[PDB]
Amino acid sequence: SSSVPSQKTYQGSYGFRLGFLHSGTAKSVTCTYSPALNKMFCQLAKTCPVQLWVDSTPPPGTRFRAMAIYKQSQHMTEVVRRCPHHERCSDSDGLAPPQHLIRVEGNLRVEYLDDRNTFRHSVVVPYEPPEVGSDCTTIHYKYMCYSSCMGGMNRRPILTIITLEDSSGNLLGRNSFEVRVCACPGRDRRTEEENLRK
Ligand SMILES: [Zn+2]
Repeated sequence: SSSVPSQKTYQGSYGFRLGFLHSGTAKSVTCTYSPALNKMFCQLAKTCPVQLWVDSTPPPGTRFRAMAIYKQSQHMTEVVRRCPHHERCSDSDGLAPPQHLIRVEGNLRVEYLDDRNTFRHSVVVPYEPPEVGSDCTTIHYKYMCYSSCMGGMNRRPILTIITLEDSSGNLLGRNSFEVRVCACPGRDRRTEEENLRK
């Protein structure tokens, strides 16, 4: 009955792990992952390719669910949404509800959810065995507000929780990374990593 999703990492019996493309901190980068911070820095409405690995083949009807929650304990109970300004700007792809922060592009079987008890949003894609050539699943997520959007995230850090789930939504595995949606991911990531050392 807790409406706050757990965030504990749990690679599960199928060996569910996340992978991230290797990027640098060039000021023009649209998406960059810091392994030190386990934190994704990206621009607004720009694609972030996240790798989903499973060591053992999961049961049929398995899915990957992505959901954002506030990282700070004091804001955890608060549903992460898009700010009102962006909600009404009419930029849906005709499938993503305008309030949803996290979208998926490049997947034919995306579904968007507004939980009927928790009011939390998520976006789901099916698991499918990787191709002859391919080794993992790559989903291209997009974040549709800045971290700093007033009436929205309000400068609050968020986590993206990706769970491996059966079709009914039972937990098979869980992984997470921090996300900052900002205008200059490259600089911001260099900045946060530098504060790490010095
Ligand atoms: Zn916004």
